[PDB]
Amino acid sequence: MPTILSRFDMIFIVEIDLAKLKKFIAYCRVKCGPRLSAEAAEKLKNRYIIMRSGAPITVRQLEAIVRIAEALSKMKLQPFATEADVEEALRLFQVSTLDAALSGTLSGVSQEDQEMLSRIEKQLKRRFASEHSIIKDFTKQKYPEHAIHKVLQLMLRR
Amino acid sequence: EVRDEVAEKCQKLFLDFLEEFQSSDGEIKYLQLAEELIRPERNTLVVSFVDLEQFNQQLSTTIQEEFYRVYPYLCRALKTFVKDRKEIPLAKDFYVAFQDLPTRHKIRELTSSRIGLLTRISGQVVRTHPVHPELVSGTFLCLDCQTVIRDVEQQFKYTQPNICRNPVCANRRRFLLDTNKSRFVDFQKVRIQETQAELPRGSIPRSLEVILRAEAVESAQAGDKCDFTGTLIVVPDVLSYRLVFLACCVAPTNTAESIKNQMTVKEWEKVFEMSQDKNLYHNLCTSLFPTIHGNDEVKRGVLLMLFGGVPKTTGEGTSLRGDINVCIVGDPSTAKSQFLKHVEEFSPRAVYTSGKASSAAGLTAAVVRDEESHEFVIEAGALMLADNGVCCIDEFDKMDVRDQVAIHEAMEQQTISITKAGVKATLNARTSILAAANPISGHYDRSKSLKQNINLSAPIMSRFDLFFILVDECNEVTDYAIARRIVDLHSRIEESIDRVYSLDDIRRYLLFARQFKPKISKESEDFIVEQYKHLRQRDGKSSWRITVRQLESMIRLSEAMARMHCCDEVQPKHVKEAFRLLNKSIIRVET
Amino acid sequence: DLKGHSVREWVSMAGPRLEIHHRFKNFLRTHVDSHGHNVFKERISDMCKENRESLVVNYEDLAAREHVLAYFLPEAPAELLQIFDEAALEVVLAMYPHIHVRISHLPLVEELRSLRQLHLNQLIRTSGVVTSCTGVLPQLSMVKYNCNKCNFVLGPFCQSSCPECQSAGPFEVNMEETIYQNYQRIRIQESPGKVAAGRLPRSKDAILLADLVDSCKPGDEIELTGIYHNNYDGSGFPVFATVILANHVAKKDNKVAVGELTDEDVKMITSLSKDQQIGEKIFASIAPSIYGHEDIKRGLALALFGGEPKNPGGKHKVRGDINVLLCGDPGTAKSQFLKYIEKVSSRAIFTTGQLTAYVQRHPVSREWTLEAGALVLADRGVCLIDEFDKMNDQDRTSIHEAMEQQSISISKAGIVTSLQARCTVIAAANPIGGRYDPSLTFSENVDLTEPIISRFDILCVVRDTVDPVQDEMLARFVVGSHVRHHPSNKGVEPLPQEVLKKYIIYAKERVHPKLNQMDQDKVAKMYSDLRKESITVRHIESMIRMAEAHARIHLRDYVIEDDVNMAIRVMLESFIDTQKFSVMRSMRKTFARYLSFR
Ligand SMILES: Nc1ncnc2c1ncn2[C@@H]1O[C@H](COP(=O)(O)OP(=O)(O)OP(=O)(O)O)[C@@H](O)[C@H]1O
Ligand SMILES: Nc1ncnc2c1ncn2[C@@H]1O[C@H](COP(=O)(O)OP(=O)(O)OP(=O)(O)O)[C@@H](O)[C@H]1O
Ligand SMILES: [Mg+2]
Ligand SMILES: [Mg+2]
Ligand SMILES: [Zn+2]
Ligand SMILES: [Zn+2]
Repeated sequence: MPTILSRFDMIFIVEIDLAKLKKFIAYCRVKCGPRLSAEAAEKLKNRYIIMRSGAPITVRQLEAIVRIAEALSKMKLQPFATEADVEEALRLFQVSTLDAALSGTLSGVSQEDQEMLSRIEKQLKRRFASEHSIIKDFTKQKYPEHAIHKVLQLMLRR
Repeated sequence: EVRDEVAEKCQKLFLDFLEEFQSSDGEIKYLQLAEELIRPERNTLVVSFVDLEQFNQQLSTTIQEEFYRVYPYLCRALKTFVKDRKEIPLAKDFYVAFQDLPTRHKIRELTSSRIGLLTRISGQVVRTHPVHPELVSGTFLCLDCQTVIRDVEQQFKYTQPNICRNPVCANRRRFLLDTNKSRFVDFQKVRIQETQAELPRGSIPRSLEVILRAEAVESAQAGDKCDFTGTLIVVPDVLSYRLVFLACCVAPTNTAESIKNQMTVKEWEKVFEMSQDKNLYHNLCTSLFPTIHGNDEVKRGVLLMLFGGVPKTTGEGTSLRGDINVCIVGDPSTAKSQFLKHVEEFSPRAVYTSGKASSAAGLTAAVVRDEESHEFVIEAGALMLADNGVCCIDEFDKMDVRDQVAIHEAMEQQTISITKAGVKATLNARTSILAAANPISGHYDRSKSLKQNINLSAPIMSRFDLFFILVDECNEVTDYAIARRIVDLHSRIEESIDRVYSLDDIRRYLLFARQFKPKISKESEDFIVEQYKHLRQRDGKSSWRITVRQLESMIRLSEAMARMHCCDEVQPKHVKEAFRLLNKSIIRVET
Repeated sequence: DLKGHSVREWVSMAGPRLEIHHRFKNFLRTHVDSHGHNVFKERISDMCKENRESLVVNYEDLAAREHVLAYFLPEAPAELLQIFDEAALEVVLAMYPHIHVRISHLPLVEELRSLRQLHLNQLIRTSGVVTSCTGVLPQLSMVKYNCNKCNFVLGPFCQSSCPECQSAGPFEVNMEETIYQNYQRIRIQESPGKVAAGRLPRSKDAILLADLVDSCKPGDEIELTGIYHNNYDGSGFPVFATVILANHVAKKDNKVAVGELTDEDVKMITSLSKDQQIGEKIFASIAPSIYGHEDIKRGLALALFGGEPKNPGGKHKVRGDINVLLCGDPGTAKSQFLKYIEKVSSRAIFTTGQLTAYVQRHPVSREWTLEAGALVLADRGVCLIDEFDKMNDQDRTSIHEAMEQQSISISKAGIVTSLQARCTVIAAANPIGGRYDPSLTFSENVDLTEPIISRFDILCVVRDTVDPVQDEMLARFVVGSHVRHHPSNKGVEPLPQEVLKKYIIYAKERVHPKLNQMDQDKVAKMYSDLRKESITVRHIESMIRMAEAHARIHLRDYVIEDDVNMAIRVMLESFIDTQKFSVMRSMRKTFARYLSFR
């Protein structure tokens, strides 16, 4: 299940008539397909390098940003995508990515997660080398239930 | 519309018995009993079987033979009798409970030939399941023909109607249960086993499941011995069937004047001589412990434990312990397990167990999932099984921390409050505990305090009346005497014992003495005060200090010694002897 | 009309069913009440303002206006409730194109121990305290499978090989029924103080479906009205577990509003309060079954009177409760003090360290539920914890947080909330090693960390000193107690326990001290003296809390001259009692004047 989360381009945590909107959407979709302009692409490339240096961002996320920028340019029926369009796409993706930081707080499925999983591995090795009682104890040790289950499955595979 | 002539005749005769039979006063006792039954929480009425037998022997014989067949009609008769008499709620369940049944069968004797007939059995509860409502007379509606099926009685299983109510419609598969209209009754599944009295030696006991309902649901708690009056029945299990004893009434199993009247002339004469026998203390100690040498103080303390003090409950709902707890810390060998085994063998209600027991109960009540039902059940432990008896626990130093805290709570409050997995209960446990333990490292270091010698927690040690230290003396005479005892026992296979009193005589004397509740005289009060003054003034160095807990133990031992001679009041002799015992049990550091 | 043959059958009849429906709908318009404000119109407008589909109907109005209808409500709860629901839905649609009707003000209120089979499948109102609650469980569906190659239907199977032919086919669903389309399960037990001591408090399970979901929090005393009926449960055939289908819920503000007293007794209480010496008598009556430990008695009286919680506001709130910790060597009857305060103070609970709250998967089912611990259960009451020195590390952290905040914030799986516990902790524990060590201080000779020690207004040490006269008095007292209670048996004068309880309730709920005047100069000088001698503002806040408590003991309005003196005496005596032998002697010598002030 959590693997699917990696393939979602955008993830968020909680006038014109409907028919006219649908007609405009169909018209734009069938008529205009935008592309990234050299200036916009270079801006995105530099921004991506900055985000990697600060960090996380992955090449798939770069492709998602490119698709969002193309959609934004298509809204205006422009053959190409302006660097301002890349900036708007980046604003949306930065909303998604700070939301993603607090989602790593929510999910974290991650250097800290890897470290705590290693802690669980060490603790279980020390203990042994009922099931409900073990799960309850590890959960009381701040270990997420999903992390405990993943560690158990991995050790079963080994 | 088929009328069971037997059932109708039994109903008529039962109603006549209720509305005519009268006590020696000439008034219908059951009228007043039902008048009491009108109150809420009182939906079961007891009936004396002998009384109705006298009223109509044929009726009693028929009920005994076909109790299960006629019981619903008896309940209907009770309903009719109570409804028209007073302002009772128009519709609430009522039941009839039968007692005074002379025939007391054994769980071994429960055979299929006894199915459906009334009988009384005696057993010890082992585990108790949660209460659960259960449908008895279900009501369904056919989905296709939307006709309400009513009073489709179910025989302890999810029995849907065989076919629709309507002859026109034959759905036969889509009946819908009408929960509101369905009749439910509260059932509790209990498990009982043969009491040790009836248990043959080295024979696995018979476990019998019983169903409790109405007033009897909470009457029986785990670990207690009770007698059930009811009827054995069969219940289908996933044409398989299994036996279950549906018990209408539950009572505790079985005064000094009453015992003496019941006691035989020769037995009462023997007990009277025992009471009038001076020096009975040492004589009884020696008789009860033939295969032992020395350790006279240990035997004295064990006997005093066997007798026990007078329990007291304060006006503020506080229970003051009446029985005493003894611990024996001893070097390897030295006959500790022998002491415990003797105590267990002699005294009924005494159970021997070890601190290494791995049972889910773990030497006390626990909550465990049933392997089949998978529902949490309160399982009684050995300590509970020793209710109003003695628990000889060996390897006391090796108990687990879980059992250690449970036992601490038990000996502190005399009751165990067990709550877990949503189940909750408060099991009474007034049990004298005789523990055996070994010093840390195996050998007792007399130059160290007792705390340093044993691993028991401070609360456990504090709540023990007497500690007896058994040190393996190097004296040649003692070892020679021990060898003499053992060799004489092994050579003279029997007849080596010199029992001034027989074991059965000792048992009956103990039962007679238990009936007394010695009081404390003002002379006894001040003597106790002065003895505690001296004990406090001693203030030493002693292994463990002296607190008011020691004063409580002193008064309990004095009560037990008063019970020894059966005198109803305390005398300075008992107090001074108890003071001697407790003070001697104290061991000072030899450094 | 009425007087048929069975109430359930009578209501089931279509004729009378529609008769009652039309009568209720007409009543939805006629009942303008003596006020003439069209009460039902007001309720409809209020509901549609927020569209809550939750209507409140007072049983008194129905009984007075209709009588027979309200009489039939208890016997046929579901039918008439559905009638009222459809009537309300029609009215709302007419005025503003499902509506749930919740009843209240039931005349008879029954305790959990007071309900039996006579009350099965009927609406009833009870008063209880929540103990545990789960999430918004989606649905409980019972599935019955038509057998594969055999004329038989497999028994109901709960969700959220044939018994006769042993067919191995997958079978096909003969009938599936949905129950509790969206529901929350809670447990309510008898409110503390109504239990008959030894009796274990009764508990019952309530289900709140759609409406009223998440309308209660664990540890909240609620008057719950609902249908006490049998029903399936999550467990051959499924077990039929009796539950209460919640129709209406309420909140008992302050957790205590009995107000039950005799005006004559109130006047007597006030007159005694005017009598100054009564304070000493109160102390004397703290431990009728104990001799000695007068300081412990004063501390326990202070804790019972607690203190007025001052609230600076957003920054924090001054917890007016007085937290006490009794420590000492065994045989000091600490547990006897705990039992005394438990039996005397109303709305108090007792427990042992071997609390707070926590979410766990209810073992009976597969469902995570939050369980309300001792602290939250007490809420606005008194919590006694014996063996406080023995607790889990997680328990230690949680209790430290609760004492630091008087409220625990839970953020467990699918459950984020905060349980408030304004509970006066009277905890007790034993030294580390049993015997008390005069050299090692309180924080050293006891296995408790400093964060817990900090959040304790009073710390007291009980020493089993070897003193002849006092020991003789103790022996006399215990012997007298033993003899007078034999089963075959049947300074200032103290205060009767009943009147003492009346005083506690009245003072704790009426008098609230204040600080109109200011001796801040003396307080600050004393604090500077203490700093020069050793103290933190925690001592100052505890001092003012206990001063407020002492003022409440005498029903003083702002403060009395000796109030600050008593608070300082208590604080200084405790602080000295938690020092080393040499340090204790030094503090006693330096503070001899302050202690001698008395
Ligand atoms: N003082 C004694 N007088 C008589 N017999 C003794 C004495 N001490 C030991 N014995 C004999 O020692 C034999 C073996 O001792 P036993 O097996 O009962 O020891 P134990 O108390 O269970 O030892 P431990 O629990 O320390 O292992 C017993 O049959 C008993 O007869
Ligand atoms: N001052 C006193 N007056 C009267 N009885 C007292 C006094 N001090 C102690 N006791 C007696 O002490 C007995 C034992 O006290 P209790 O069991 O409550 O102690 P505790 O503090 O819980 O001990 P522990 O540390 O062993 O758990 C009580 O029955 C009480 O009668
Ligand atoms: Mg042994
Ligand atoms: Mg205690
Ligand atoms: Zn049909
Ligand atoms: Zn089949």
